[PDB]
Amino acid sequence: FEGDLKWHHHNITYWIQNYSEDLPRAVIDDAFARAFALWSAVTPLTFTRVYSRDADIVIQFGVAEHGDGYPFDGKDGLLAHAFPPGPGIQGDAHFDDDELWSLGKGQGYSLFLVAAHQFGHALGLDHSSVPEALMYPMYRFTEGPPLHKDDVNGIRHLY
Ligand SMILES: O=C1NC(=O)C(c2ccc(Oc3ccccc3)cc2)(N2CCN(c3ncccn3)CC2)C(=O)N1
Ligand SMILES: [Ca+2]
Ligand SMILES: [Ca+2]
Ligand SMILES: [Ca+2]
Ligand SMILES: [Ca+2]
Ligand SMILES: [Ca+2]
Ligand SMILES: [Cl-]
Ligand SMILES: [Cl-]
Ligand SMILES: [Cl-]
Ligand SMILES: [Zn+2]
Ligand SMILES: [Zn+2]
Repeated sequence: FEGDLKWHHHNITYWIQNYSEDLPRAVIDDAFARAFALWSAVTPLTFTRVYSRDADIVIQFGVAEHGDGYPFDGKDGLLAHAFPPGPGIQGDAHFDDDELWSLGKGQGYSLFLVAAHQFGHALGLDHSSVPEALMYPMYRFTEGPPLHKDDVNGIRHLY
């Protein structure tokens, strides 16, 4: 799921197609909004929620096979995936609803942190080799600003 294209515009739009049964819709909406805010905080990018399939980043929760040729694997393992910039499915973010979605310390996975990571992918970032960076391919909950200098350097290099 690695690509070589970046968005040719900075006013990015996203559409929350559906939701997970683990969290209230208001909490989900807010987690996604806060995740995007992390990236717009260090770049000239903006993220506007829309209600149309024409959004750049379409967000959906799915289980096992869900359309694209990359079905989820149930509890744990693959948590989600996002397609790099481009038209159509490109740029979209899919979350495995077989996971226990939560926030903060505790069991389950933070939808906030995972979304922030997935949106990094949706923006064209690849994985980071820095263990403490958000783009590091390993889920670990920790307090503190999600973006590491490496993440900031990486996203600014693109936008
Ligand atoms: O697009 C991706 N990219 C990933 O690296 C992914 C994942 C998604 C989001 C993550 O959030 C995160 C990243 C850094 C710090 C805190 C939280 C961490 C890991 N990991 C999850 C763990 N996954 C893995 N798990 C078990 C066996 C093999 N691989 C590798 C991919 C993922 O689910 N989707
Ligand atoms: Ca900004
Ligand atoms: Ca798209
Ligand atoms: Ca899974
Ligand atoms: Ca779930
Ligand atoms: Ca949790
Ligand atoms: Cl729904
Ligand atoms: Cl926040
Ligand atoms: Cl959190
Ligand atoms: Zn998918
Ligand atoms: Zn990743």
